[PDB]
Amino acid sequence: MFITFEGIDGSGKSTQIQLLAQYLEKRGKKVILKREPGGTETGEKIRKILLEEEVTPKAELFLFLASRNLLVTEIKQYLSEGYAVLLDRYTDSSVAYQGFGRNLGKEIVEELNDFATDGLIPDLTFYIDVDVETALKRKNRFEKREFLERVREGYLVLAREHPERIVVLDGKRSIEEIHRDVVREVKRR
Amino acid sequence: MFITFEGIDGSGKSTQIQLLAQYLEKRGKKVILKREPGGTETGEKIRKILLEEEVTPKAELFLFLASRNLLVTEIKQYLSEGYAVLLDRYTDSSVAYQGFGRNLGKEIVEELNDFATDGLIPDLTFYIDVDVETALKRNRFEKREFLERVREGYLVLAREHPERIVVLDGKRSIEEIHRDVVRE
Ligand SMILES: Nc1ncnc2c1ncn2[C@@H]1O[C@H](COP(=O)(O)OP(=O)(O)O)[C@@H](O)[C@H]1O
Ligand SMILES: Nc1ncnc2c1ncn2[C@@H]1O[C@H](COP(=O)(O)OP(=O)(O)O)[C@@H](O)[C@H]1O
Ligand SMILES: Cc1cn([C@H]2C[C@H](O)[C@@H](COP(=O)(O)OP(=O)(O)O)O2)c(=O)[nH]c1=O
Ligand SMILES: Cc1cn([C@H]2C[C@H](O)[C@@H](COP(=O)(O)OP(=O)(O)O)O2)c(=O)[nH]c1=O
Ligand SMILES: [Mg+2]
Repeated sequence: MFITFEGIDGSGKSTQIQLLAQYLEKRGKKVILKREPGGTETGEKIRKILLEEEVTPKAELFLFLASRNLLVTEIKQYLSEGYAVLLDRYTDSSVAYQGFGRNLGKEIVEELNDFATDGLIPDLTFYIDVDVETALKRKNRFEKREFLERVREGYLVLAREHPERIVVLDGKRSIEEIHRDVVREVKRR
Repeated sequence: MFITFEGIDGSGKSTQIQLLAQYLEKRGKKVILKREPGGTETGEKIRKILLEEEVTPKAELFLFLASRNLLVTEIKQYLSEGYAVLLDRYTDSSVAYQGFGRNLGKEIVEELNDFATDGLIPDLTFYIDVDVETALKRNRFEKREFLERVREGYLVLAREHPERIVVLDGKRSIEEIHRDVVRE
């Protein structure tokens, strides 16, 4: 069970992934919750540079890929041990933020993601959609309005490219409403 | 002008490149010296991580590329201001060390390098060869069998493109080598 949460800043990812972790734990599931960038000792060192320092779009992309490669190395084992792995952001983020947001190109980033993850693809990905103004009012260097609009639109394209994996949630709903939707979709495995 | 030096840890890179600067400073030429990994503020942070931490081959590779794309942007400026760029280690480093040394594939690393460096190829690159024990005599990237692989990687790369890579015998004298480079 490999599930990821995606969406722009302020969409509600961190909140929802935790509510989901509790629900699966209470039901007697071995849950592993991780975030990106970060999730490993060195990945967290990488995360601090990405947030604290300004970098070119390609270097920025390579840093997210390094952190991702390190995180994958660890979670794969968990997955191969009956553990449920929940991730706060994954490959779609690089596609949406660096592919669309920074305009490096959807295809290029996806190919790099493939090399970086050795093909580990989520079974289920919750994309929480919300308009930018709402997200920013409720919610770093990534939160610029225009940038985030391109990101949001990029995520919507991705939802269209992988409808089997990506489940689009309506971020305008209440926190508890969305959680209902989340649990409802999980119930199907 | 864009110059770069390659070769394993202890082949005589820092020594040569300098001696090729104090020569150009001597003849007016405005040169700037940069090294990889590092060369920029964030790059030195990435450098620290690569030397102090244990990372998987790919993370290792992506960290070098991140550092390279940052420096490259800064190098495009100097070769825009008419400067002279002497660089200790570059794309070949990733190919030999990550491609062959880590066995991630020559073409793979080569393509990432293109993407990360926006197709910036050095005019002249000096590959300084030496056996492993000698170099060691003179970090985590220094395990004989690995270096062996890296050396092989450098030589197989020297074959491919003999257009810019000029080999030298680091087992020689510092002045002997120097002279050989001063020519080009
Ligand atoms: N559906 C929601 N309705 C109202 N506020 C929300 C909703 N989801 C999240 N928030 C609030 O927005 C802020 C950031 O949420 P977070 O879960 O941290 O979003 P992300 O992790 O997507 O930035 C918090 O105050 C969170 O409680
Ligand atoms: N041609 C040479 N012959 C003998 N020793 C050399 C030669 N070139 C460099 N050295 C010495 O090898 C050691 C490492 O050289 P360095 O220039 O630091 O190599 P790298 O920069 O490849 O580590 C130093 O003692 C340097 O003076
Ligand atoms: C995983 C990933 C994150 N990011 C950015 C998006 C976030 O603004 C930043 C920090 O992630 P997070 O801490 O998840 O930010 P937020 O809680 O506001 O959503 O990382 C990318 O640009 N590319 C990526 O691949
Ligand atoms: C630029 C680069 C360096 N390296 C390694 C070479 C060294 O082991 C380490 C530090 O490089 P460097 O400081 O040049 O050390 P040396 O003088 O011994 O050559 O980084 C790679 O593995 N890949 C790369 O792309
Ligand atoms: Mg969050």
